[PDB]
Amino acid sequence: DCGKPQVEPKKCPVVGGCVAHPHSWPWQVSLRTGMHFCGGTLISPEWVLTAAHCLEKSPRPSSYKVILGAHQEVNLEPHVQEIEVSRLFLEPTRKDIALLKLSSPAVITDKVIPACLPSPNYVVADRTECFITGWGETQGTFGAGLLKEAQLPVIENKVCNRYEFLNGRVQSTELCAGHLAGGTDSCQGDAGGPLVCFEKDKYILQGVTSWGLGCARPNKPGVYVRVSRFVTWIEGVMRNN
Ligand SMILES: NCc1ccc(CNC(=O)[C@@H]2Cc3ccc(cc3)NC(=O)CCN3CCN(CCC(=O)Nc4ccc(cc4)C[C@@H](NS(=O)(=O)c4ccccc4)C(=O)N2)CC3)cc1
Repeated sequence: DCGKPQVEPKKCPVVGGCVAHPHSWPWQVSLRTGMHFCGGTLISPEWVLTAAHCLEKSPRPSSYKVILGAHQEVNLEPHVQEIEVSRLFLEPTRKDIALLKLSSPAVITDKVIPACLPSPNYVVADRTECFITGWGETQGTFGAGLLKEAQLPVIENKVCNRYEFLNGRVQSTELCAGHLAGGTDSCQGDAGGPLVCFEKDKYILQGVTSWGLGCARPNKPGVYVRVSRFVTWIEGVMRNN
């Protein structure tokens, strides 16, 4: 199954946001060199989707290991799965997304479950509230060392591209999300991680955390790779590899 967590997530009462209910984001992975540096999303037992820039340092699959089922970043709880990577696939048109093929398939449990993929070309609607998760910088917000989440509204690209916001920087193959007043956002260390949206009864991976003009700054929503524009490619890679 995909996108349905066995442990249900909770909304809040990553900069700002809140600590996630443990194991409520079971597709969240930690990409490591043993130091956490990026996030990723399990999309199938043997496939993880992340950001290409997370792999800029090394083109060798051996440089990387994936931690699945975690909540704590450092003291990795017992049942965590640590799997090596056998192959790296950078998106072929230099977009900031990549696939990692795991050496062995992750075992699906109550704490390790893949997120679902969207249909091709779907466009998350303006104002849709989605969630981002990760173990990255908190910029003086609490939660360091534990998996955090933030619920953010999508900002349609036409708006996001205005001078007041990102000023033409955003591609159709990207989406924007964030609270314009600032204070809550994904940040460095969350890159490559998921932006998921609840659709009917489960969570669909709609974005991959990519970049931003800072973190949690006013009028500067985060930019995510729009997964729906890469589903066909992803499917092809999975099928042929
Ligand atoms: N939710 C906020 C959030 C969440 C997670 C993260 C973590 N991710 C990064 O850290 C991110 C790494 C990176 C990603 C994509 C890249 C290059 C580099 N892609 C191309 O290389 C591909 C080639 N081009 C690049 C340029 N494109 C045009 C549009 C454009 O200009 N895009 C920008 C602008 C600025 C940057 C990157 C990209 C550099 C910093 N921004 S920052 O302000 O300095 C900063 C300071 C402190 C904290 C955060 C950010 C930035 O985000 N790097 C066209 C294609 C960051 C932020």
